[PDB]
Amino acid sequence: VKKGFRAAFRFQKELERWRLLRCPPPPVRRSEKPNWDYHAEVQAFGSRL
Amino acid sequence: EQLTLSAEFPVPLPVLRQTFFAVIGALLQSSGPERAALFIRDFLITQMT
Amino acid sequence: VLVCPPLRSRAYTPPSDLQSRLESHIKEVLGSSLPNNWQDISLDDGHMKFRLLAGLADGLGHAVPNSRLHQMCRVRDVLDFYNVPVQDKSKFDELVASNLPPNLKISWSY
Amino acid sequence: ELVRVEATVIEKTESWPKINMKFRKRKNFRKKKIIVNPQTILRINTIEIAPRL
Amino acid sequence: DPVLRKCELRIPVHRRPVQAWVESLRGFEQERIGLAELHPDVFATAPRLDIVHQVAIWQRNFRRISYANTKTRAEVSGGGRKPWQQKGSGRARHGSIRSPLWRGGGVAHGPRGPTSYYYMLPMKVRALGLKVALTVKLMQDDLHIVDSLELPTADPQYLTELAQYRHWGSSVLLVDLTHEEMPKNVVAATSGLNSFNLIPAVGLNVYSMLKHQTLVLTLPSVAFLEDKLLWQDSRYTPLYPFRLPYSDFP
Amino acid sequence: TGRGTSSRFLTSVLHNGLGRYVQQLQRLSLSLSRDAPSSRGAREFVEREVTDFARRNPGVVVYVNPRPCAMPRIVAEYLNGAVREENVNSKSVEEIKSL
Ligand SMILES: [Mg+2]
Ligand SMILES: [Mg+2]
Ligand SMILES: [Mg+2]
Ligand SMILES: [Mg+2]
Repeated sequence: VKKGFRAAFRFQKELERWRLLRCPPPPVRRSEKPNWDYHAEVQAFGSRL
Repeated sequence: EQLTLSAEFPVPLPVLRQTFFAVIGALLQSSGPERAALFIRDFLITQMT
Repeated sequence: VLVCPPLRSRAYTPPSDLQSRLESHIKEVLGSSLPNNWQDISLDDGHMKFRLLAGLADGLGHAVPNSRLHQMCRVRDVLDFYNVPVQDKSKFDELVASNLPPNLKISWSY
Repeated sequence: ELVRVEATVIEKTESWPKINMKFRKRKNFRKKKIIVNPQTILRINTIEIAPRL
Repeated sequence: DPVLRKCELRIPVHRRPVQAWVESLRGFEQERIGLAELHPDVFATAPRLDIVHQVAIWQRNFRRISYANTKTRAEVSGGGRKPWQQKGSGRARHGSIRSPLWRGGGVAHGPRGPTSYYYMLPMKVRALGLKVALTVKLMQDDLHIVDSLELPTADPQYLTELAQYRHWGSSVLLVDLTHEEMPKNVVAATSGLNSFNLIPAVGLNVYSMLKHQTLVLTLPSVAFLEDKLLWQDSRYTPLYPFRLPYSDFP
Repeated sequence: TGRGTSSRFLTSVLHNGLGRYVQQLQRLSLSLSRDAPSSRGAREFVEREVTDFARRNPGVVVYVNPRPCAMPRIVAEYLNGAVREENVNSKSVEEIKSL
């Protein structure tokens, strides 16, 4: 048992990657995910075009 | 697709198609025929290249 | 069973009637009817400096920091120092209330 | 006068990493460089001619 | 009745003195009760942060003793005989089962025994560091000169609220002239507080000043500190240890 | 490395330059810490350059989230559905602005 938590922290990230590949997550609409404001998104839609 | 409001995600194609033309309709009312004609040329006529 | 006065803000804005209040204190402390060249009266006397600065802090509410006392050589310096505003607003706080474009959004999670 | 060709700038990007590893005795796996270059993409729009031969 | 203090020692003619507000702790609002002068050579030295770095590191390192240890191949149990003969076996040549190459063998280059890190900085250099630290706190508005440490009540809560009222830092270091005579009220209030610490004047050091946000000095201590530090300037080298009798030195 | 990696042909998202050019980037997210030496450069970028960048590019929605953080990070999302993520740990204002 080596001293330190940084290697343990890194490995948790890789276990996350492996799990995603084997069991892909079901799709979700972007509204549910963070960083969403409906009013601002609509205005940018027009200006984009 | 991101801005659509519906009860099912991913949005079914008939629902997605309908919202697309509704947007063109809203553009027609706001800015009139000449603008919309450019819109159809740029995004729909291009697809026959 | 003592009690504590509520905390204050640390923001100070130069009062409009700065000249009137400043000179009025000077005449009272000097008691000499505003001699000409009043702006250049030396503050080297210890007793004079305490009375002028102590009274001003109580009334206005703003006091000279310990670092800046040695610079207050003449009455002009006291006049100059009190005419600069002090605001405690954060640089972020100014940014929020600065007429941000429509496509910029900010949120404070602290 | 004869010919006019017009184009448009579509994308400004960088290349994928390219590996350069010189041949030397005691090569080693860490004596290596990665080269990435900037790139740009143009779309040709029109070609026009005029009767001035 | 303003409290006005003047430096006992002679200020250089070319240097103007510096001043600070005298305060008292008897009430929440007795912020200003006097005006005081401080010797420029103490509280207005050049801002040298390299010297502050040296004295802080000296304090931390001159006490260090490390107790890490390892055994060499000589001190591990057993290992006397030659395991097998040089030729014929077809194994690698070996002469002891306790060499560093073997499992359970000795360590080739490991820590050896208790080791000390002792050294001493020159006395003038250590004295200079104290002046620079005092200057830094004043110029950054973290120093508060006070006439005395007397307190109205011994409740610890009162002292904490007072610090909040006057915009002090989360950690406060309080200095008094001597240990034996420190007021009873202060001792009871501080003893129960982790971040408010009370020390005598002779215990002042660069390291504690950096650790604590704001410094509080009583007026008698200010004269005490001024005397000792300025003596280091304008002195001879020692003929023999200063604790021995001298013509004009305590 | 070519035989060890995938490849593709040159293309454009929706014939970008034929009729009208449309900017593909549509969203930026930046996370910060109030008081942390690592994120000092990102803080200055918000103070100076964030607003000006938003005006020059009006089709991009920008989100700024101060919170207790260990590494400041930027997330960029595009119309075709791609997502890209970059660490901004202890970088200068000029580095972030050019990025
Ligand atoms: Mg032996
Ligand atoms: Mg033998
Ligand atoms: Mg041997
Ligand atoms: Mg062993």
